[PDB]
This record gives sequence, structure tokens and C-alpha cells, in this order.
Amino acid sequence: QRDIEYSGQFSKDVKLAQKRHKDMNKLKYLMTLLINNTLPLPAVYKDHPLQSSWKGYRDAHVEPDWILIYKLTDKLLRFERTGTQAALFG
Repeated sequence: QRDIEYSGQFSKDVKLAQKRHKDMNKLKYLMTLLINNTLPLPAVYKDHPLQSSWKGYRDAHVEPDWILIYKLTDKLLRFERTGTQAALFG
């Protein structure tokens, strides 16, 4: 059975997104898709694996400059980070 995990940094990220007036319903909706096992995700999310330092994780776009970094295995779904490309990768 697959668990659901929220990293400590992810919780902080959500708070920042809130403070920056982001449309939180868009993120919530994507998280629901992932939790409810939607495969594949709709093309619009540009869902793809990451490499290098982020190998093992995946990346989906909530908006063109708002991404969600998560890990998805048979054993876990872990929400890792969310925010701008620059904040997350720079």
C-alpha cells in the first residue's frame, strides 16, 4: 500500500505560495490527481522525470512558472517542493 508524504519543506513552500497570492486550488487539484492515481496526468501538466541531483523525483507544472516536485513509487507518493523554477532549482 502506497503512503502519502508531505516533506517539511513542502509545507513551508505551500505557505509561501499562499502568501504570494497563488491560485491554491490549482495545486490542490493536481495533488488530488496524484493521490487518486491518475495515469497518465493530462498533457497540460508537462509531467516528467528529473535528472542529476533530482533523480528519482518528478516535476509537474501547476502554471508555467509554478512547479510541483514529487516522488511517486509503488510504496510512496511524497510531495517534495513547490514554487517557482528559480526558487526550486536556481
